[PDB]
Amino acid sequence: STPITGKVTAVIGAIVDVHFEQSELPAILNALEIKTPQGKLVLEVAQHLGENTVRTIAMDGTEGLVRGEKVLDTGGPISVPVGRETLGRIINVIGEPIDERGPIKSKLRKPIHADPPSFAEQSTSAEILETGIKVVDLLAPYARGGKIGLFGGAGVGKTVFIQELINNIAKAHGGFSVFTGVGERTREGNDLYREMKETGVINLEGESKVALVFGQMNEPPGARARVALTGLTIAEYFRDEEGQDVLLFIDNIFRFTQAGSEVSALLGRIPSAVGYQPTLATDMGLLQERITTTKKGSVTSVQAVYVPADDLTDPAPATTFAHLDATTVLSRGISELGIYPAVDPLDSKSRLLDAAVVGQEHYDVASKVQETLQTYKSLQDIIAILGMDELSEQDKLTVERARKIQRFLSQPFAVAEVFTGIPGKLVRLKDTVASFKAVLEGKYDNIPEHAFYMVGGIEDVVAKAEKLAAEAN
Amino acid sequence: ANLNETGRVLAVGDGIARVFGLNNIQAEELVEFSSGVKGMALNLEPGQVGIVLFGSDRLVKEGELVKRTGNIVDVPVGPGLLGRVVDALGNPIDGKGPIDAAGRSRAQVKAPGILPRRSVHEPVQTGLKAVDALVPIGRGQRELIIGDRQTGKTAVALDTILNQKRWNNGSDESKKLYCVYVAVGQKRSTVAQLVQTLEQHDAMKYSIIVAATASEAAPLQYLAPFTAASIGEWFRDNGKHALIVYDDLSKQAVAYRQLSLLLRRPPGREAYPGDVFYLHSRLLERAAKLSEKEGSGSLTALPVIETQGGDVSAYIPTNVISITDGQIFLEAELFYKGIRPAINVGLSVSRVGSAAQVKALKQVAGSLKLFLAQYREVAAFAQFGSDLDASTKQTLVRGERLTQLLKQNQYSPLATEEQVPLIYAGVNGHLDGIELSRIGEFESSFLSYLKSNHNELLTEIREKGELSKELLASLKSATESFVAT
Amino acid sequence: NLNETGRVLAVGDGIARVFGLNNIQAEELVEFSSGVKGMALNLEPGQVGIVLFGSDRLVKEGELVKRTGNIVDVPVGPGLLGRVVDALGNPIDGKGPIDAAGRSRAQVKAPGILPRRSVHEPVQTGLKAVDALVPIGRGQRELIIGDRQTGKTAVALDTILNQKRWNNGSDESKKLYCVYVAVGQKRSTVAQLVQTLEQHDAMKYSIIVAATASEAAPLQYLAPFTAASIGEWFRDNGKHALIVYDDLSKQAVAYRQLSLLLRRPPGREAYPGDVFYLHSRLLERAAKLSEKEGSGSLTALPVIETQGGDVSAYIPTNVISITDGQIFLEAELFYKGIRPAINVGLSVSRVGSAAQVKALKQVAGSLKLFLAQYREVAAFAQFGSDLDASTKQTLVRGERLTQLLKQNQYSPLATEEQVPLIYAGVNGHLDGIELSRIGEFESSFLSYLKSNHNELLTEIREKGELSKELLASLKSATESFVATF
Ligand SMILES: Nc1ncnc2c1ncn2[C@@H]1O[C@H](COP(=O)(O)OP(=O)(O)OP(=O)(O)O)[C@@H](O)[C@H]1O
Ligand SMILES: Nc1ncnc2c1ncn2[C@@H]1O[C@H](COP(=O)(O)OP(=O)(O)OP(=O)(O)O)[C@@H](O)[C@H]1O
Ligand SMILES: [Mg+2]
Ligand SMILES: [Mg+2]
Repeated sequence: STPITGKVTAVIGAIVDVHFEQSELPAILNALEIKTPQGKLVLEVAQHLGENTVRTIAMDGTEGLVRGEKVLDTGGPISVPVGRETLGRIINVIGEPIDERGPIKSKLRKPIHADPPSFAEQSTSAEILETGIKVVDLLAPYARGGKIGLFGGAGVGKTVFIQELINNIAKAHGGFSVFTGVGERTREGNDLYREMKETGVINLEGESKVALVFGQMNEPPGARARVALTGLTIAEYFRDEEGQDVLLFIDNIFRFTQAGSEVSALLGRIPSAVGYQPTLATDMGLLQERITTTKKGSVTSVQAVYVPADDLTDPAPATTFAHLDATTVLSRGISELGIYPAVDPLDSKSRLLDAAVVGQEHYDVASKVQETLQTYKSLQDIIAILGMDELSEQDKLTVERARKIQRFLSQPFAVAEVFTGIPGKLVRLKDTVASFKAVLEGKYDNIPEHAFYMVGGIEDVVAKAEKLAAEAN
Repeated sequence: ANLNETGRVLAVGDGIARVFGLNNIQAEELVEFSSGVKGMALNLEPGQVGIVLFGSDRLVKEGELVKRTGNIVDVPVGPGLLGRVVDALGNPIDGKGPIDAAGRSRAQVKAPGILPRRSVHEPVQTGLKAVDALVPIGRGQRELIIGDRQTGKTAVALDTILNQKRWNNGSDESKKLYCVYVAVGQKRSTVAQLVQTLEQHDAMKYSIIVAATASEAAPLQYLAPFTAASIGEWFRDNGKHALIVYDDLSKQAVAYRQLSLLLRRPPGREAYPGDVFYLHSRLLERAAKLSEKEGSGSLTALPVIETQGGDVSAYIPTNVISITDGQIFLEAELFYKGIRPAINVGLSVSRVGSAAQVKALKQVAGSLKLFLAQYREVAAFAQFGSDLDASTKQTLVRGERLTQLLKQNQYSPLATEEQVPLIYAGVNGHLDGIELSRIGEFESSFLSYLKSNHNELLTEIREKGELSKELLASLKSATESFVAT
Repeated sequence: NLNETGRVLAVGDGIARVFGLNNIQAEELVEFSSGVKGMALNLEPGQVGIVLFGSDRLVKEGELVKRTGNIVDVPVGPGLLGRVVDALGNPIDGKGPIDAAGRSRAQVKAPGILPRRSVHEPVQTGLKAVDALVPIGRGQRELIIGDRQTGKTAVALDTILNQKRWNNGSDESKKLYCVYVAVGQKRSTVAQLVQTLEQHDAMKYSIIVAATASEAAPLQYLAPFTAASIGEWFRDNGKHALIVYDDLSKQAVAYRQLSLLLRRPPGREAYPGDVFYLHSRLLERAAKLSEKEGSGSLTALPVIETQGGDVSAYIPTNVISITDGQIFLEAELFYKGIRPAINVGLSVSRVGSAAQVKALKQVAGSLKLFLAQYREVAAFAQFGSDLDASTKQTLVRGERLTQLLKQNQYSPLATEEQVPLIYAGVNGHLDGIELSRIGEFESSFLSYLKSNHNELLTEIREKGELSKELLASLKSATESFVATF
């Protein structure tokens, strides 16, 4: 019928050259297959060398290939199954399951390469996306269909902060989530999957809420630079089909740029500034632009960021930040004070922190909180040297005020119910703004500081103050 | 198989295509493939031809059919583009139906000769006080907007457009100033929301939008500035005035260095090709003031450049500065201290400002720029805490008052008539006595004092646009009397 | 034949390009008329590029070459223990032919996501500054990064020696076979390194894969993978194997050489794009197999040599990104006396307590604290006694806590001997003792316990924990010795 065959003519590293029949060469970015003792080899088209010969990039090992072997053409770019059947399933860049849970019985299969939504389909107004964390909605809110930067490695409970956003949104917006790992450490990938089954974000017997698509580091650049697109595709499905506020997690956006750099390196393309690929600028957009809010649904991206040599002048970071709308930083010094999550109020900033966006009230309320903490950070010197008595009636007041606000930021994670044992809470933007608004006015100066630690709601704050005081009697 | 107007694709990759044939094709001539993708013969060799791809190479297969357009790449130009959003090709992307173009112009036009030109002399109120006082812009000037990420680079260009509404709604034509915004390498949402703000302020009626998103192929971002330029050149030749803003040219060069490196070209500084200068050069030159014989039309340009860590010594930046007629640097430090717009008077410059500035401002603001320049030198030299003399201290008190007076909120454009009064007080020193925390409220309260009382002065500076020897005295006695109370 | 044979078209730079072998596999071995063998890494339509394992003086033009039909393979199994083999796996010590239990391909795929377990089995290195501060786990990838002549090998070397505590025992799930991978080191060095392990009776369970600098580049390329398989054997069969790559830096250089000579695209610092794929496909091979897989485990200690502390370099950045922690070493710290000079500030471990004995964890949780505050108040130590008492207390501890970590080379201590020293340090029973006698303190203190409180030490060795009873018994025994001292 329509069987397309070719023959390998060149093998150089992850770069393989196949020869097809005249006027029958598959287009570019397609998917070629080769028979291998393990399973099969996948080759993504890249260039048409000429003379009925095309150059593709290997998506797996190339050791063993021999000049002449047949090469099948799927005819279309790499495909990944889409649907509720991917939830709670480990999927690789090729789109095949590796969780040993059998084949993913899906109805449809979308390609990894998709054109960015049109200008007319774009929204004309940015709205805030209620997450479920006071430290977020009040300080650095998440933009609906925007890009958020997550800083800080292990030790700050990064993983714990991720599974959280997946639960909250699943209960408030009921939108699923998609985790994508580019050059993910096989070690961490294991502990992640397992942890997710312990928290409840992923249930085998019941219903999962988030789909996993890891791209091991021991994989060739070809696959590494496509992992992101694989996870994006699955997410766009629930945006255009079910129209949900899906969250796409990428860890880490840095290895995605590195991946491209190795690929473009082998192809022969000349190295740009700092060594990165010239095409870097366009690639970044072929991923960030696809993540937006449409008239049907929306996709919010929560991707980590790595700063090469603690330098922001570097192209990779420079280019990434150009799309970021908010940044949730996770400092060690924050979790050191017993503050969970370890979100840093000072570093966490958002491009939707204006009165023309969150309202004049929300604005002023958030601004005062930052002002209270800012002046408190500078007093952390004269206080630990000459005592606290070294403050005026107005200074000493704000100081005792900040002590409550900083602690009040903390929030019990509903996902870490089996970890701590304490019932988690889901604070809404409606109550959050009203909470701090009443603290600033100074309506709880007689209330103990411990009454604001790990408090779900303002109403619960007083509920705890009464218990602590009763136990003292 | 006519190897004279059509050929076959020999190879494709890296965004370039080598077609065989097309013996009657012109240099840099638009073309189309079997898939419908438009290209351009950037180079001609014996036995083959180089074509750039304006779309994804996925759609270009090896061995397809290639037809020629017979005309160089051009874009629809006319008054019908007003209120309409198009791309690099000139096609509508908003979905309000096809564009009503009066004609078609080449994408690559040569700048007007030396003879058919005149020095700029027509002020262009930006609405910003600190701007139209230190580094004013005139019809036909090329004012650069350099600054780091999130410093308010577009915030100065955007407010300018909204302030033009004061003359665009008038009857007279020579007063109106059309606007043409250019977005290249930006996000979809970023532009969409940008358009929405224009509609809220009802400024889209007299503005044209050209799109070159990052998702779009590099070349689109490369040709976007040139084409968008021709859109506004039309108004110039018709004796009208236009205003085009590139946001931003720095990304373009990056997009171009891509095709530059892909086509195997010896790398230069920061991996930019040696011909990167001719890029922005050929583009800016097409913005000037024509002679009266031409139509007395003009084309003001506002290119934007993004630097790193406040480095104006970079390559791309300097290349632009050696073309534009002045810069408006936006330091981040001043931006965080509240000082917004964060205009750094130290690096800000205007090569043809006084020539195109209102005489009412030239009189009240004398040597204000140089003073501020020397201000930061003595201010940053006394910030150690050391005690100084009366001479340096006196200049240090007056400098601070002026610095705070330059500050201004966004979306709050002020008439020249309203700006003149504020500058006068600063130089004289009436503000010196005034508390530092009362400088803001004072401005809003001082303007009301003139409207409620000395309104006649406002109406005189409006029409005349110059302060006579008599009005100068009536003004002094009117401010001094207010400073006392 | 032309299909199983080929003719040398050109030879040089240890790389000869042959014509023919139309059925040869990728990275497959081949044999020349002379006897020297090579493997084809590049498979071109016309010719085939093949690297050499020996001098290119043997290979001539037109010479005949035949296939081997086998990929780079090395013999694995328990027979290697106590031997010294080269990259290929041949004997070089002169102890006779090797007795392997099978072969494994140089290139093996890392264990999948599912067949693994969170590391939980500690790898006692016998280094106080390590097992206390940066704990290592069976299956972890801890990186030994540091400048030249800093003590990188010392760390690993002591680790191996510290294994006589379990390998000469009876239980297998407790032992740990050591596989050292000499890359780019002169023979004299290897011959000595080996001679040290023998004088300590460590060769009984150590495998040396020597890859001297004089040997062909590819040998230095395959060495790490060769040795990798050898250890995996132990891992697959349900055991424990420790492999130390010393050093990966030299490996990359070798690989760079082959890649350049073969005319492959040069990247940052002349390293091909697949250089990262090299180490990532090596380190990921070591892990912790689950209970179903055999509970086997392979630990990796890769060594990287920086150039003046530059951890920002290409190669280091790659390695540091893949591993799971670093044992950064600085020459400066070495000069002061702090040996091994393990920068506590930088040295980190992502697994941490997960793989550390609870007997030591109970006294180490706090030791990271004091040291942390010590580095912050280290400048004060240089000033007069005008320092308040609060900060002064920190200095008293730090000086002594830092003095305790100083451990002589070739002198590993068991956990039963570490806990007593850490416990006395943390509480502060040494603060009264002079900072000059801290060294002899360890000697006389250990000998004391092993004669009067031997029952306590042995309970810590077996239980691995410290009950409220021991915590009190240990404290009483300490205060008693400090008193009599
Ligand atoms: N005069 C001002 N007063 C207060 N806020 C301002 C002022 N000017 C700009 N801003 C704020 O700065 C924010 C950043 O937007 P802006 O476009 O000014 O930055 P930019 O440097 O132009 O960014 P880009 O160059 O990427 O477009 C705006 O959302 C605006 O609210
Ligand atoms: N713990 C220690 N105690 C005393 N001396 C030590 C210790 N560790 C290392 N040395 C000294 O270090 C020298 C060799 O250091 P080492 O081999 O550990 O560094 P290296 O990482 O191998 O550097 P190179 O890359 O040059 O081999 C020897 O002369 C020895 O005296
Ligand atoms: Mg801007
Ligand atoms: Mg060494």
